[PDB]
Amino acid sequence: DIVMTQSPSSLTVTAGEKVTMSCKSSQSLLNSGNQKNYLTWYQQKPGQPPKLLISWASTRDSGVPDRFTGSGSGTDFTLTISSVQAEDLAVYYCQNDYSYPLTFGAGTKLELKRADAAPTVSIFPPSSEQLTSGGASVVCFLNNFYPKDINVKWKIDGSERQNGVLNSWTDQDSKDSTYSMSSTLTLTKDEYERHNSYTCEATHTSPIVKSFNR
Amino acid sequence: DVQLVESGGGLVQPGGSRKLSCAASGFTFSSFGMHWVRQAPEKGLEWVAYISSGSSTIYYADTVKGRFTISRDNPKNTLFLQMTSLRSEDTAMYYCARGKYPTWIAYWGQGTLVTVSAAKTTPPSVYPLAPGSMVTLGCLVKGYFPEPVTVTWNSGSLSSGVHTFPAVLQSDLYTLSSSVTVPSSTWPSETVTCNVAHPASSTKVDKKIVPRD
Amino acid sequence: GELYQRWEHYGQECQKMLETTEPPSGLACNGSFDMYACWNYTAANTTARVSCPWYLPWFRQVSAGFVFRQCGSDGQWGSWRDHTQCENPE
Ligand code: NA
Repeated sequence: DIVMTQSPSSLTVTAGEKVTMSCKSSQSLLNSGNQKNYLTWYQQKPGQPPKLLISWASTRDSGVPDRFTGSGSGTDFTLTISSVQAEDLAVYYCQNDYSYPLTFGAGTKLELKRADAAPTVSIFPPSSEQLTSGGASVVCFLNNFYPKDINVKWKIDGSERQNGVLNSWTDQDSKDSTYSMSSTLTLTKDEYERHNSYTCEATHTSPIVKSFNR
Repeated sequence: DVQLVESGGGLVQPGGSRKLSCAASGFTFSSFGMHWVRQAPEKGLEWVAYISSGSSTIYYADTVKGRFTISRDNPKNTLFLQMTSLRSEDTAMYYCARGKYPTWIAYWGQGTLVTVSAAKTTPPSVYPLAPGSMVTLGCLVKGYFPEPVTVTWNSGSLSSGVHTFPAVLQSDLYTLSSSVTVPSSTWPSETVTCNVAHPASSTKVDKKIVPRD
Repeated sequence: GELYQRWEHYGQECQKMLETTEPPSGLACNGSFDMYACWNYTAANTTARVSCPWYLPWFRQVSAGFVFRQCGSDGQWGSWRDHTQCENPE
């Protein structure tokens, strides 16, 4: 089997700049008969199926703009993207199209550098439905911020709570290149009723603080 | 346009069987060879199988040969993948794909998710997230298995300003939240409903967000 | 040795091209590899042309030539062929 090795594993660039990634095959993908390199590139957006980008090393599929350029021959291949846009956020795969089994590289994840942005934070008390069944999840949203590195701190009656919090980050946004995250503090209904003020505060600039009582 | 719509994903016990289908349109299906490609969660792409247009030649990947059978029904424009003796490492999103010369693989379907696990299907509990004293509202989709669920707001009409966060696994159960941001004039004057679907349990829930707390 | 392996690849390339394309609209001759040339889907009542196969040892000097074959009005290929443009130029 032909092994496809892609580098870098991922990188980050700001909009307007140009990127280059490498793709290497353990065996030559060059058909000396027709002088074509059987290397194809795919673009997989977050949460989307892969999209055909370039075939035979350098031939753009119809609809793919000129700023995507494929090149190389034999075992060394490269994809180059100029004037990188926000929508270019994706994992970029190269694939051996020379002989079966068809094999893919591990991919190169293209991420975006953006201007710093503060999160829009919202806190939500447990619902009466969940309270009636014994559970108490307090949800805190931190939406459209940058960079991804961010800290959430929960406070119960002014005391920091770390037990029972689960965090989940979205992928980068394909339009504004921001991140969002949800923080959920799950308590039993019993412990939840034993306190009043619930606070989630975000720090990346002083902490942004949202709270409720009951 | 070319479109491939996969179907048949869900939960399978280790060692069980499952048959995937792929409905094709927008091209002469009987004229094209077809592929199955899978993608383990958070991982890369692995080609699985190929069947020629007339079912006369077939290739399988080593990790699948002997267990999976690829087949097609050209009059019904359908690609099939019969999986057997499934194991944990077969858990993946399964794509069907069509070629476009000069490449074997050009067009991909939306995919269908196959989870191989001994755990049991449990439907989600959907809770509204109304704030206390632009407004952001949410829905909590707690304690379901397996993936995936589908979250929409007001049945798709509320599309932008939505953040549906990836699910986290705990005690063999997934939990995700979904936020939507609307103008204060609409809510709660008009209706805001999150629609949660869980096909593995055939669950469909519409939970309306009511204001107080 | 290398000639035959290149000829094998040309036949493999023909099968792949047919398996990743569809015929044009209407009645058309079916694509086929006849052990010499790769015949593509061709509209009925036309004379098809394809480049001299790149497996010929003298392909460089005939690379701009063609082999011809008739696609009958019944969507069926003819048995005659003109490959004079692909002859070895000694
Ligand atoms: Na065909």
